[PDB]
Amino acid sequence: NTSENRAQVAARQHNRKIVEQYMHTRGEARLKRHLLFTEDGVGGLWTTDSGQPIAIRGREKLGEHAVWSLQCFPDWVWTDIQIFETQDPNWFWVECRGEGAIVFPGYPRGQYRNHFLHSFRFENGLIKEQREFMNPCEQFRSLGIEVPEVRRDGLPS
Amino acid sequence: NTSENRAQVAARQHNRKIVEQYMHTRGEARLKRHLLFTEDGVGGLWTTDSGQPIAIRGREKLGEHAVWSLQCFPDWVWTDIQIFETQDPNWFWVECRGEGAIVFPGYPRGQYRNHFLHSFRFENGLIKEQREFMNPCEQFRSLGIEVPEVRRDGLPS
Ligand SMILES: O=C([O-])c1cc(Br)ccc1N[C@H]1CCCNC1
Ligand SMILES: O=C([O-])c1cc(Br)ccc1N[C@H]1CCCNC1
Repeated sequence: NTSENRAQVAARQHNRKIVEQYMHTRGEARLKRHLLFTEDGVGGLWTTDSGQPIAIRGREKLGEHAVWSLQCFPDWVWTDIQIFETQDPNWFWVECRGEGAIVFPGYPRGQYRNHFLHSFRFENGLIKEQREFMNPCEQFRSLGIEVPEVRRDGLPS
Repeated sequence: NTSENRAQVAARQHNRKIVEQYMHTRGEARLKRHLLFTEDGVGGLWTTDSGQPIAIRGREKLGEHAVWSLQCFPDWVWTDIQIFETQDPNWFWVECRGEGAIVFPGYPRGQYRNHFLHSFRFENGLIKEQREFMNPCEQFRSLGIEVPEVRRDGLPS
């Protein structure tokens, strides 16, 4: 019990509340979730078919992106949310699932389910970087895209 | 200053050392990494093309599975390792990179590289469950396997 360890605990506790708020943001509130980020904050999808992240850079770019997300995922809900604090008061991981309609132009409407890991890094009590990690193959299934198969001959039984 | 907290600090420090040893295990030493697990411990890959985990259940099977892994990935190394402690002294996350030759039956020999998240849960100081999460698209690439391209029409820049 020193004031340095109290600052850290207080930081972790405020940061965790923002992670919880993030993960419970649904419907039209998603249009304001960008306000949880620093001005230069980054969010987006780190696991894509291309092998490069799609990074959305800036609090304002993030609010613009939320209009596209709400259109394409109109009823998205995160479930089975488990929040992991780390040794770093400004860095959290979340393991969860999610489910909802997927409405991408040039594909049929589908139902998308996946398992997700999210990384949340903070600066001054606001999110500086959010990254989502998932298995893009499940998104291919939701879009009617054929999923390649890797054969693992010899893989012990 | 309670011994229930010295109880956990001790568990966490010991477990962290087991995560470090796991993540630095290379070459022939991989044939013995299964000895870091509880008798009933589980390892494997949670992000597959099939959408289901390939879980390797038990110390003995993990030992048998390493023979396959060492053949298919003869020079595998994990790099850029970041270990994350959590509020649970028996739960850790690792973010890292990995690369090496990939040598599968029926595919041209390749070079596989990916970004990985590992989950490690402990029991009595041995690994009770290890799970790897990666982007399966990067492994398709390494095998010469075509990766479909998701189109995100209307996605802002
Ligand atoms: O899933 C995507 O293709 C996607 C890509 C970027 Br770029 C941002 C948000 C995306 N989707 C929402 C809803 C589903 C769960 N992940 C967040
Ligand atoms: O990568 C796989 O296809 C794979 C599948 C299972 Br089942 C166990 C180990 C596997 N590979 C090692 C080496 C490469 C990185 N990941 C762990």
